[PDB]
Amino acid sequence: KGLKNPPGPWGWPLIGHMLTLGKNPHLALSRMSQQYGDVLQIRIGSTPVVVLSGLDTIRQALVRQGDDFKGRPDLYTFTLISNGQSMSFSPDSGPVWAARRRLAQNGLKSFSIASDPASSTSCYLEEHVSKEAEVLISTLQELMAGPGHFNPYRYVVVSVTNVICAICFGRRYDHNHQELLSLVNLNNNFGEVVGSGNPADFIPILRYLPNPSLNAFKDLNEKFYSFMQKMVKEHYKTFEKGHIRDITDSLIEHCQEKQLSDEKIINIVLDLFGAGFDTVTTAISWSLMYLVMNPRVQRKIQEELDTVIGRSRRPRLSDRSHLPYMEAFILETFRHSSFVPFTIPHSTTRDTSLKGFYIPKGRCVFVNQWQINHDQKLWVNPSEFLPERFLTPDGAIDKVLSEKVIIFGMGKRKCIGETIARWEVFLFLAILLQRVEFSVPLGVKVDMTPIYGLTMKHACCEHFQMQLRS
Ligand code: HEM
Ligand SMILES: CC(C)=CCC/C(C)=C/COc1c2ccoc2cc2oc(=O)ccc12
Repeated sequence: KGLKNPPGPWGWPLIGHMLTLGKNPHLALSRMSQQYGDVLQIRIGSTPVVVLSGLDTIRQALVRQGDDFKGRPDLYTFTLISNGQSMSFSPDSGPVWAARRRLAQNGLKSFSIASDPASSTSCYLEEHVSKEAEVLISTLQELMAGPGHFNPYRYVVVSVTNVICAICFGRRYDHNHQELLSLVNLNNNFGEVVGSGNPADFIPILRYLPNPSLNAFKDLNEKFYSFMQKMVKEHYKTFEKGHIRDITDSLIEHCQEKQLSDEKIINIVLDLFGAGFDTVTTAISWSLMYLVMNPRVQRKIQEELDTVIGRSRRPRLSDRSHLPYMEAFILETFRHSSFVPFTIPHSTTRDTSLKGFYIPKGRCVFVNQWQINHDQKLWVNPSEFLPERFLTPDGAIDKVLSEKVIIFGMGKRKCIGETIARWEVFLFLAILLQRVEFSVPLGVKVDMTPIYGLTMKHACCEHFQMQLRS
């Protein structure tokens, strides 16, 4: 009716609610939204923060009022990413950002969904995922002959990285390549530092005290930026104007057809490479954890594969639409884990209101996806892993209910690799489960508790076993 300020609990005058958030902000703020509602206010240090919950309220802000909520706060941790010029994390939300986003979407679309000039049956993504799925199966058979057990993340992260690495740099790597493992599987705390609520972003003194976490984050980005440099120079040395091989070339080509510094056009590939390998690897890793902890669910997926395709040919993307129980499992992996509990923090571009509450310009905003995916109002038993909740009586996907699983964001800042992620996750699982069975013996600890971060990881598990099927 009128205009109010967003409600919220009392906080300490110097540190605010930093202690209320604790180690699991997504859980603390979910309980908090049950009491104060979909639009609430807190403080981290002296910085106010508005936290958005509820499915309709978040759609109202990110979509219907999207231009008001399309900004990024000028946090310190973001200034360390891509030399302070990250497309996704810098405070630039004007036309320069929109142009870079438009370069990334077309680069992805051109080298993921487009038809491969070599094969006629499949596209780029399906070709790459098929190759790595085979190498992944062979690599796991070797481990079953030796130690008899393995850590799936150790080898999934390479297979997933080779896919995005072929789309970006036209290269793949061996599962024991020392350079790669040092890059994608050596002290990778990117998600832990960038996760919404990092005290270093709101308590300035923590940035200058002995901080091993922040030191690892600085080294990690310097290492990734050097890798970008190496791959761009190697591409320039062998660049052919009429033969665009990957996304790096389509960006070099755009630097010649030349607002956008050379650096801001090139480092876009790094945002795609870093996001492509980290989030899909975590998604496939979480999927494997659920398959092992819910053998009932693993066999029902295999039964559908045998019925709809059989073991006479490998699965294909065209079969995704006809495997509803596979989609129900992927949707419930996203929903139950919500391994992306918050979007990247947002920021208001101008004074605005939301559900009658005033939010001034420059206000930092958290978007709680975990709250949606676990809302008691929307789901029956939110804490249980039940893929059947997305299935109709006739065995089809309930389109209305699947669209209430929020993990890719909304509006102007939504994920640009959503389709790639959904096709890549589907194919890897379809090819593997058709041929192998994953399991873990009784009596071994398997900690399913998520570890907070931008992308929530699980405790590593060395007790995975894989067996061929009958
Ligand atoms: C299961 C896999 C993935 C999930 C759950 C996921 C989720 C998200 C989320 C929550 C956001 C932020 C939304 C917001 O800030 O409002 C985002 C943004 C983004 N995603 Fe994804 N993502 C996934 C995979 C990928 C892949 C495969 C790519 C590229 C190949 C990618 C590229 C990006 C980029 C570049 C952004 C930044 C958008 C911007 O800053 O404007 N992501 N993603
Ligand atoms: C997960 C959600 C919701 C959104 C992510 C979107 C983007 C753009 C992530 C950028 O990802 C990375 C970058 C970017 C420059 O440098 C990087 C270095 C990295 O190193 C790592 O270990 C893991 C990732 C990583």
